[PDB]
Amino acid sequence: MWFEVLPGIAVMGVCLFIPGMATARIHRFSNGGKEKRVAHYPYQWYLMERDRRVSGVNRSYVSKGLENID
Amino acid sequence: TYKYVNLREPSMDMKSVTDRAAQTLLWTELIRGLGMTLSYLFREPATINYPFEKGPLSPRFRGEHALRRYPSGEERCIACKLCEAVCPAQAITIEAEPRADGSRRTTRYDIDMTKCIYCGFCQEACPVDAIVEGPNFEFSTETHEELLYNKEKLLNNGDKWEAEIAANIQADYLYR
Amino acid sequence: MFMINILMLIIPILLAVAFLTLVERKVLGYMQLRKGPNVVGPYGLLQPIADAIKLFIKEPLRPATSSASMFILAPIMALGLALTMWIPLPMPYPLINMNLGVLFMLAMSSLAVYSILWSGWASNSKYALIGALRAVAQTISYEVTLAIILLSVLLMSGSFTLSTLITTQEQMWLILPAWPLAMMWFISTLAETNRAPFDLTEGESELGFNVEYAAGPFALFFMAEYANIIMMNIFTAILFLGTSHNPHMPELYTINFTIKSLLLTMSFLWIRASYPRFRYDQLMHLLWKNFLPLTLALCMWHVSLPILTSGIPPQT
Amino acid sequence: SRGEYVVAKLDDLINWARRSSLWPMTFGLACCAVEMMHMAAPRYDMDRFGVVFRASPRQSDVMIVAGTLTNKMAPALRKVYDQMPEPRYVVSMGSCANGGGYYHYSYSVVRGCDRIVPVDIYVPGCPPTAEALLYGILQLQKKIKREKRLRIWYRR
Amino acid sequence: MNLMLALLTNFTLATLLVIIAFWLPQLNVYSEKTSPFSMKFFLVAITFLLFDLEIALLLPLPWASQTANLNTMLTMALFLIILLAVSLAYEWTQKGLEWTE
Amino acid sequence: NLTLNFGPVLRLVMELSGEMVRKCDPHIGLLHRGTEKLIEYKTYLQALPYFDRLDYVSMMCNEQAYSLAVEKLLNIRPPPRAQWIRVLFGEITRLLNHIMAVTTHALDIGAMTPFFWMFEEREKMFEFYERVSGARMHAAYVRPGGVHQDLPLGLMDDIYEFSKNFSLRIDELEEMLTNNRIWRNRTVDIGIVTAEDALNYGFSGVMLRGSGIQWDLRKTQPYDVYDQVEFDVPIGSRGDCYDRYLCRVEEMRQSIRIISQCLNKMPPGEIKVDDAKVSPPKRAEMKTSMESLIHHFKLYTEGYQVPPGATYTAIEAPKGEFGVYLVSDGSSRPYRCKIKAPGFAHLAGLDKMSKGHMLADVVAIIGTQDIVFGEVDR
Amino acid sequence: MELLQVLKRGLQQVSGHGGLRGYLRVLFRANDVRVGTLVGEDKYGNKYYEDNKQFFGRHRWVIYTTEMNGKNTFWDVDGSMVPPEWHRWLHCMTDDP
Ligand SMILES: CCCCCCCCCCCCCCCCCC(=O)OC[C@H](COP(=O)([O-])OCC[N+](C)(C)C)OC(=O)CCCCCCCCCCCCCCCCC
Ligand code: SF4
Ligand code: SF4
Ligand code: SF4
Repeated sequence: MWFEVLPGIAVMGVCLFIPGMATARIHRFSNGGKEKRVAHYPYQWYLMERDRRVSGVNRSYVSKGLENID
Repeated sequence: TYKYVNLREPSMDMKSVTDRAAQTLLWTELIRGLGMTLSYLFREPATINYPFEKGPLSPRFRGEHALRRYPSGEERCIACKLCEAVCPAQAITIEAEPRADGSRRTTRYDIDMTKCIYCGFCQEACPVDAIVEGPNFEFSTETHEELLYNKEKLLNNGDKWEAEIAANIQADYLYR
Repeated sequence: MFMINILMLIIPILLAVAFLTLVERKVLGYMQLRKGPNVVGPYGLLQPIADAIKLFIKEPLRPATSSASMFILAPIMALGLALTMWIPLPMPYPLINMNLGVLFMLAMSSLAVYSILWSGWASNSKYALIGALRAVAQTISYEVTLAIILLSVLLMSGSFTLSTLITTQEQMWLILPAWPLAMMWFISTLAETNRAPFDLTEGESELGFNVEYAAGPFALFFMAEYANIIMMNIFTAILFLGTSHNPHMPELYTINFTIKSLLLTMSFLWIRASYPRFRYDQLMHLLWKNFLPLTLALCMWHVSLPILTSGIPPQT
Repeated sequence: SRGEYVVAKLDDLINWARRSSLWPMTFGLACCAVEMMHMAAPRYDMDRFGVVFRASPRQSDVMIVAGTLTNKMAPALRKVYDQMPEPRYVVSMGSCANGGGYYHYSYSVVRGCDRIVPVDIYVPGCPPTAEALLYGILQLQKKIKREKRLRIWYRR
Repeated sequence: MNLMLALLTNFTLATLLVIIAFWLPQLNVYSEKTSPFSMKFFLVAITFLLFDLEIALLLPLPWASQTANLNTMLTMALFLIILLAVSLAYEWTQKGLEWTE
Repeated sequence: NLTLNFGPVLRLVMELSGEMVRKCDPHIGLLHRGTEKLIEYKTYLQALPYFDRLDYVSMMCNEQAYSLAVEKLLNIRPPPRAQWIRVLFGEITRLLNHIMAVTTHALDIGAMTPFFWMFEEREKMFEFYERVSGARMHAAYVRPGGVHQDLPLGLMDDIYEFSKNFSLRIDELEEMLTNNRIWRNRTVDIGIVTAEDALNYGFSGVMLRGSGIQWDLRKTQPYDVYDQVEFDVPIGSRGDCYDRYLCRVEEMRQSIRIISQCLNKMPPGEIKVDDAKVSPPKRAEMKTSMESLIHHFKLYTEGYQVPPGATYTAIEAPKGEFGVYLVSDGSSRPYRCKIKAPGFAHLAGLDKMSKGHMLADVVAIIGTQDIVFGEVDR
Repeated sequence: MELLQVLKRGLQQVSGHGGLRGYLRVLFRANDVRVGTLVGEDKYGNKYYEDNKQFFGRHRWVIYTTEMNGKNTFWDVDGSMVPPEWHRWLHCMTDDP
């Protein structure tokens, strides 16, 4: 019957699902549980590089807040 | 009597002209075609599960040739060569001689299954129902020689399929 | 971790292409009142694997090519570019977040024409070269409308960033304000990928350029061709059927986005089973005399519409 | 694991791949092509066994000689057999291809396509039913299943 | 760097598949087998090139709408598209978009 | 001009001035088998199967043409029930041909799906063939003097059930083709044939009626019981491939109309001429009567003698006028048997119909002529 | 409603074949998991089923034996293994098994 086509579509659906899921999960793993920072314009990159210097460790995704101010 | 297939005049009123303009720009008749293929997607396919299911046949089916016997085991063929004379492809070669007990029997009965056209004229011309076309249609070989049948092969086919050949003849001899 | 991401994209793309062949043979089968592959594995699930193994252990013809350097370059270019058009796709997060991602996909798609033209030379047959030329004319002609249609849609988006199309469609699908462009974008994707009713290469009794290839190299062109069908239909969903993106549940986007791309991919099989084939001059007159006049007019209407409605999108 | 065991398994894998993906090129010459088209029709649907409906001569794995082969046509049949990548099998469908058939004694007929090309399976009938042809194809799969190329290579 | 890795990976994989596609079957040892310019096609390619050059001038339209000179910008945007339409109209009426000899 | 020896059972030697076609030279004989010469060595009964294999999509129509020719020379008349079966299976066979003609024509130009739908209907008409004769295609059922066997009990019910649902099958074919613009672009104004040229070039069948010529041998020179059934003859107005396509679709509809009447008006009685010097006796009486056994023996060894004479007998076969010029010398074996295939004259006109069209149109023109090379080559 | 009864028919196919193991056996041998009415078994082990709610052609089928004449036919089933007595019934040449 027609529903015997679903097994092929489900496999194709799972295959098309891994690239989206994998990329989203790797970004959060590589960026401390946050989304990867987007720098399309120089201003965004300037802030991101500044975060690298302000974080201590040379990581832009390690954010420092009020506890870092005297 | 006759009828015209393509002799219509398209109405040129504004509504009809706009109906054709919508058909041209909105692809109405093309989507109507997608509807028909969509419906077939949800019908039950007509495919059967061969070899576990087989296509329907009838008692008259003209399959593999075979030689039959009487209920006593005596061969029906008495070497009359009517099948040989009628065979349009000249696929039958027969030789005969008086048997040891004096009966009229064949010492050769070959059907070249690669000259045969499976016409059935042999089973029609036989006066003793000796040569028949049985119901088997699955006997493809791996070599050309295996399709040159002799008397031993044809008799074996009769002994093999006599259970089904007799029932087919019983169900059709009244139409003959 | 980035290298793992690349392979997490490349392998599923090929696997999806492997099982799009099974889906196409079964969706075509049921639309034709039959089943399609259901013997090789449960419901034909192992059919793509059998075909793949069989092709790669069959002797390749490899005739006396004119060059033998364009004979290897062509399949490499075809499959290299097909995989390269996925790296900017947001699903919802791109592998590579390009600012001009939309323009990058147009550029790579235009380079794919060289695969047809290089394999036509390597064929060494004059007739095989004529078929390649007709395929190039069809491909370049129908990417004129892709560029202008894409430009018209971006005037409602505001940039060439692919991930901005997600924001642009956060209240409504772009299929609504731009369904006329959607109709002409969908058909241009069919013509770009040489899909029916625009498949003259496979349109026996008239013409394929990739005919001297067989077994393995043939499978490389086939994988590239079927990888672009998925990619084009993924692009269509992003461009006209945007999916809402919740940053805390990114898998919801992927599930919804995946379903839309499958339905559009199956529409390609739906169309192939329903219509006859265009003549070569008829699909040229479809582009030059029907699509192009409308695409130019709609482009003017879409440059001016945001201005007169005070609805110009943000530059960033 | 012994070498005779690895080679035995590799034979099954390649044998399974080849018999599960038999793409035929059909020489539809005469009436037997109509029965060949009925094997592709919904009733039997050759495509569900992995047998694609129509395949180009440079992608095909088996040639089905379906119809009378005349002298005028014999050179072009050999020309297509020689251009078919290996492994390549040939199936003779019907009496005309088998041994000449109704036209065995004609001045213009090749008395069997097996004097022009090697043949692997003979399907008898005039025409063989769509089911009798499907039996031949399934019989070719079993023939391919018995091949022992790798095992024979390992014993050279 | 990420982009360079992606490009290198895609084409490296494409190359490896091609080489092992021309030689994997050669693991098997099969028996040795032995043994007009058309002016209309050229016109299509040239027309595409010229139409493709006028697209190049239209691509920056999304950025052009951000100016404070919308009256000037909209006037020239419609000028380029209209002349692109006049180019099509000329070939159309001169039998340039035809395939019958 | 570029020359293309396309080659293979059709070889076209064409010279092209770009996209256009300037000269088309069909090369035939790739399926020439000497059918006409072999028949001279066969008795009149042995030669009958040769006519199933000429136009192998319209088997029983070919058998009927040869049966009428021999009966005319024999000066006998098949019984009325045999003539209703021959008309009944004459029109079932027209459906088999037109399904093949319309759907392979559509298959060649890209439309692949209607082929499968209508071949499930062909697979059910092949069961009617196999139930009356035991063969799906080559029945050898229609013979001089009538038919071979009476219809099996329960057959006409199944034909009624089949004919009841078939009009919907055609309607689905037309939902895919008739109004489809892509299909109208491939056929409208393609292969236009003027009425005067069609007559001079020896055309027949839909090739004439598609150009407005009102001619159909079933109505002008009726045979069997075709003057006792009401049906209409489709007539085109433009002479293009689209008009011929519509004609073939409408004939499939008028065939269901004739079939509906053959079932209702099927009479009783014997099914082969009650003249044992032409038709073989019943088997039961062959095994009890001396005269019946002698005639069975002679009819199957020597055959019947046909009085001397020559006739040209033609019928409205699905592909056009199919006829035989049959010469009898007075013996049991025909002296000469020329077969007039409708597709032989149609193909000879491919060079004219294709003048001024593109290469892809030659595929559409060949489909519209409905060419099967079994009858062209013979 | 009918939606829920469809999923129940699928489940009872597993029970109608004798558990999961039997269900998978007929899925990998016969590529079909319908449940029919056992009409009989021949001397070689072939089992013949029927179901008259299926359309003509699919209302009679044979599940071939796993061993015939000393040959292992678990995977290598052949259409010629049906004996003549069951050949006539399985091909709808008669109504009587
Ligand atoms: C208030 C201001 C509003 C301004 C905007 C106003 C817009 C008003 C509407 C304008 C008309 C709409 C234009 C639509 C495009 C028309 C293209 C055209 O020219 O058609 C004629 C063309 C050809 O027309 P023709 O061949 O019949 O004739 C042309 C003209 N003559 C007669 C002179 C030759 O039709 C086609 O394009 C054929 C399509 C090929 C087959 C494709 C199958 C389609 C299957 C359905 C797919 C559905 C799309 C799904 C999209 C999903 C995407 C997510
Ligand atoms: S079926 Fe016909 S051709 Fe075949 S052996 Fe019998 S009589 Fe001869
Ligand atoms: S098989 Fe029958 S017809 Fe032939 S020789 Fe024997 S008895 Fe005579
Ligand atoms: S074997 Fe029979 S069906 Fe096949 S081509 Fe010859 S005569 Fe025709």
